[PDB]
Amino acid sequence: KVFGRCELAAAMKRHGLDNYRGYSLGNWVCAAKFESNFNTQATNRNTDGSTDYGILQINSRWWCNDGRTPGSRNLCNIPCSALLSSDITASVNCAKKIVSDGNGMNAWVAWRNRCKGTDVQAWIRGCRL
Ligand SMILES: [Cl-]
Ligand SMILES: [Cl-]
Ligand SMILES: [Cl-]
Ligand SMILES: [Cl-]
Ligand SMILES: [Cl-]
Ligand SMILES: [Cl-]
Ligand SMILES: [Cl-]
Ligand code: NA
Repeated sequence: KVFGRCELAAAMKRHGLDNYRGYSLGNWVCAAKFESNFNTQATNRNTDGSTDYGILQINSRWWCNDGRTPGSRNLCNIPCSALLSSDITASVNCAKKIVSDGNGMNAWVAWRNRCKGTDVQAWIRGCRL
């Protein structure tokens, strides 16, 4: 599924990401835009041989099992394929664990390089939330 911007904002808010660990909703939408272009089916291989899955590009090195990432963990206890669903529940629940892990949203390279320090409220401008 390719979400609309405000559609995704609404879904993320419903799932309690608005100000989760202090990150306003615009941060999450911005991260999703640059990670996946709001596409739940996005997959991208990393240099280390791991793969990033779904709307928030969650990595198989640490977070989900994809059966082909040697020496990896599965700390969200989920098959990576579940992160590609049109239902973002699994992605959001796993993201909550990631952002709580010590480094905040800096775990998302694209957030650090493209969203941090910017006017992230722009990403929810015009949305009925
Ligand atoms: Cl957009
Ligand atoms: Cl915001
Ligand atoms: Cl594996
Ligand atoms: Cl393969
Ligand atoms: Cl594990
Ligand atoms: Cl959803
Ligand atoms: Cl933080
Ligand atoms: Na893994």
